[PDB]
Amino acid sequence: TAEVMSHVTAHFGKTLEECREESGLSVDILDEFKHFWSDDFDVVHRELGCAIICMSNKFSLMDDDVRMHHVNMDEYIKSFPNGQVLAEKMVKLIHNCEKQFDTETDDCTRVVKVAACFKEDSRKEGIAPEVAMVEAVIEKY
Ligand SMILES: [Mg+2]
Ligand SMILES: [Mg+2]
Ligand SMILES: [Mg+2]
Repeated sequence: TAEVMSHVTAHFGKTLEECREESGLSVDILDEFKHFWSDDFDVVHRELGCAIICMSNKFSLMDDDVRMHHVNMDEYIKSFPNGQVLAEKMVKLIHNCEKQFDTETDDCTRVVKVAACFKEDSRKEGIAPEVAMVEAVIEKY
């Protein structure tokens, strides 16, 4: 659901600043991770793919194939209030997106394409949070 997605995003997004330098992710491309969810933000830069790899590896959310670690993701989403309602759905969505971009050779590009797909499908499924909702939870934890 949208509130669980907001907590996941608020928390995961804390690692964006430490990942900017090594990814090339200028604040002019993405200032706050919460904006990932705005209708007015296109999820397309290779640099954001590179940032997402960086951020994910902080929390061991990707495996050695630079794909989602399913068990670690499920455990992560379960760590938030009401997380069990999103965990299986979110892993499914991410994995179903991964399979669409398995032929992309560039890991950074592959992950940003997976990310745009996940945002799309999340909007479609009605679990995509508003930027306001992510912001409302930024203080936690
Ligand atoms: Mg770099
Ligand atoms: Mg470029
Ligand atoms: Mg690792």
